Amino acid sequence: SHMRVIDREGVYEISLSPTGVSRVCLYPGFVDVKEADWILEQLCQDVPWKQRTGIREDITYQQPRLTAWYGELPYTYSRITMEPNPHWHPVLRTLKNRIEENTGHTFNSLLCNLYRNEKDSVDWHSDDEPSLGRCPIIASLSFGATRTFEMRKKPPYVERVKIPLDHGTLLIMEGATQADWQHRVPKEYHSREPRVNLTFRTVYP
Amino acid sequence: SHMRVIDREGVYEISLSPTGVSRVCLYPGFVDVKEADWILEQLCQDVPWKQRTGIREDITYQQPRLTAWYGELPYTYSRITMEPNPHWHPVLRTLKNRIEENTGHTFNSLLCNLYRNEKDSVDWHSDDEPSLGRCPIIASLSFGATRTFEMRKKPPYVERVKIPLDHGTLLIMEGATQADWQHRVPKEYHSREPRVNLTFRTVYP
Ligand SMILES: O=C(O)CCC(=O)C(=O)O
Ligand SMILES: O=C(O)CCC(=O)C(=O)O
Ligand SMILES: [Fe+3]
Ligand SMILES: [Fe+3]
Ligand SMILES: [Fe+3]
Ligand SMILES: [Fe+3]
Ligand SMILES: [Fe+3]
Ligand SMILES: [Fe+3]
Repeated sequence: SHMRVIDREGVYEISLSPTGVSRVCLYPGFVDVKEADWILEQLCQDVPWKQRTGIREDITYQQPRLTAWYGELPYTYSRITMEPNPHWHPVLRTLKNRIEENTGHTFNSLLCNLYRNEKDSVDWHSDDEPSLGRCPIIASLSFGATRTFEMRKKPPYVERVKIPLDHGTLLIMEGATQADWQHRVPKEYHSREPRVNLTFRTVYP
Repeated sequence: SHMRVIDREGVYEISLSPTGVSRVCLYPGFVDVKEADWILEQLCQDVPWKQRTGIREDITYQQPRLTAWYGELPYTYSRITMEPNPHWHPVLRTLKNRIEENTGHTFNSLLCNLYRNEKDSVDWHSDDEPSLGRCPIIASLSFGATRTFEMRKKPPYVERVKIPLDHGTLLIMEGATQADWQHRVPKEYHSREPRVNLTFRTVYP
């Protein structure tokens, strides 16, 4: 099979070309369940979730998910639409610090994603906004219902990877992953409770 | 013993506090011996080595080692003294690309170090120049004679680490290593042939 499903702790080199190594690292249980329960409640209630207008392939649409931003915002993104808050919620500051102290990598930008139910999603894309630089390090922490993080390798051989992201799981993407792969979170065809995802990035001048 | 000697391939978390995880990764034989022989000759001959004036604890001195720079230069360093070349030597461009494609991390600055014999050295320091940011990723590739990379943990328990860096070995430092540790290359008391070290960094605005 040209497809792999990964739900185990580990470091995975999913491809070595054409750009270089694409690496994803999975840490299930990074936040234990009872603390993850409490974090989910606080973020659900306190983050200023909005359904925002997006563009993809130069055309404007309402995203099928709620979002909010903290810290730095990727430079080609609209400040007026995305409303990034320079004041981090204390739970989000704690989680930022925990991820940084444990992974050794720093971040200055946070996109909060809320998938309200199975009809919410994000379509195929790469995190290749240019103010992220070449080969960015991106950390993803999930709470709430499990949803699937799908990956597909771009054309010029396992060429598809699926990662269920369950409650308290940390995912890191680094290396050539954004140059050589796309990812999405598909809609589901059975009921899903809400999911909150936190995606931490570094935005540069 | 409060001291560890490391010469084996691996990922090492040498401390977890006070700042976060300090991680060093060692890859002996990153360049195979015959290619490493040829690279050593070309760099020895072609890099414009100079004995440059340094400062440490606000006082000026001639460094007991030869150096040259390529690409970006850490912002508090003098351009006139360090003479960074924006045009990379083709061997150095190849090695930069190889390190990036294999590690997944990018670099924009290179300090070349030549330890002429056992009397050359670099004293205790951290790579904590502020334009490197918090918790920089630094890659080190060595050629020629083996010399020892010593590390000592800063005071507020293995608190000392020694890493022999032999011909073709790649060393990566990341995480809290520069905040929480210092490192040096000591003089030796037996003959040493020359050693070339390449230290790749990312300098930010
Ligand atoms: O919800 C997720 O896990 C993925 C979100 C994502 O790819 C993004 O925000 O860029
Ligand atoms: O020669 C070495 O391996 C170490 C050099 C070093 O620490 C530096 O250039 O900052
Ligand atoms: Fe597991
Ligand atoms: Fe790749
Ligand atoms: Fe994404
Ligand atoms: Fe080994
Ligand atoms: Fe540490
Ligand atoms: Fe150093």
